[PDB]
Amino acid sequence: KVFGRCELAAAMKRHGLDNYRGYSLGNWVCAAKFESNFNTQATNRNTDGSTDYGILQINSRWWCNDGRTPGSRNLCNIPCSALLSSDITASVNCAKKIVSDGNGMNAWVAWRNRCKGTDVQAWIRGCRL
Ligand SMILES: [Cl-]
Ligand SMILES: [Cl-]
Ligand SMILES: [Cl-]
Repeated sequence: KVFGRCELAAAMKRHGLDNYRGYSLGNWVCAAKFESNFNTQATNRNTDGSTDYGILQINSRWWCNDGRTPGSRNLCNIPCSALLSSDITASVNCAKKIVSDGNGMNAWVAWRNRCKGTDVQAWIRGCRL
C-alpha cells in the first residue's frame, strides 16, 4: 500500500507514535517519506547483505528474520515479510523497540540526514488528527 501523508499520520497516531520517546508525529511521517516514499512494500539491499523492509526500512541484520542474513539477530521477533503489510502494526511495534535502543531516531539514516533539525511539523499540517 502506498499511504497518503495524512492517512499515514493518522495511522501512526492511532498506534501511539505521537511523542513516543519524545519524537513528535511529524518526525515519524518525515522518516517514512524519505525511507520508503510511504510504500509498505519497499525493500532495499545493503552492501553487507542485509535488507531493509517496509515503510520504515527496518534492517534484517538486527531486527527481523529474512532467512538470508547470516549471523543476524531478530530482535523484533518477526519475519521481515511482516513488515511489508498494508497494516503497519508490526512496523510500528518494531520501530518502538528500535527508538528505545539508545540512539533514538538516529537509527534511521534518512531521518538524521533529511528530517533532524528541520520543521517537521510541516509533515502533519492540514491533516485531521
Ligand atoms: Cl510534529
Ligand atoms: Cl535477522
Ligand atoms: Cl532520543
